[PDB]
Amino acid sequence: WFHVITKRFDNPVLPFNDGVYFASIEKSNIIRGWIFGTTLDSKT
Amino acid sequence: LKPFERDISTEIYQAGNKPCNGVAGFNCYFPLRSYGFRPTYGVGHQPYR
Repeated sequence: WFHVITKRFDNPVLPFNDGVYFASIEKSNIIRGWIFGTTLDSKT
Repeated sequence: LKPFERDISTEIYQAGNKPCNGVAGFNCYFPLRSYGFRPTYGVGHQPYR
């Protein structure tokens, strides 16, 4: 659970094991989008 | 190999137990090579799509 209000703004680079369930109880329409990567340096 | 694996690797690999770290010399065979596609040999060497 992450709450955004330090700056209380968690956005660390999270694992992606087999799929993800993502939910948002939001109002600021801060939903945009997402990275996905494995090597981060052109290995793939 | 793997199901649906894309191999466009162009960085030098560690062969044997000699770390290269960008030297492309001993134990550092560069992973790419190119064909000799000339109309010289028979069918066993010419391209197909």
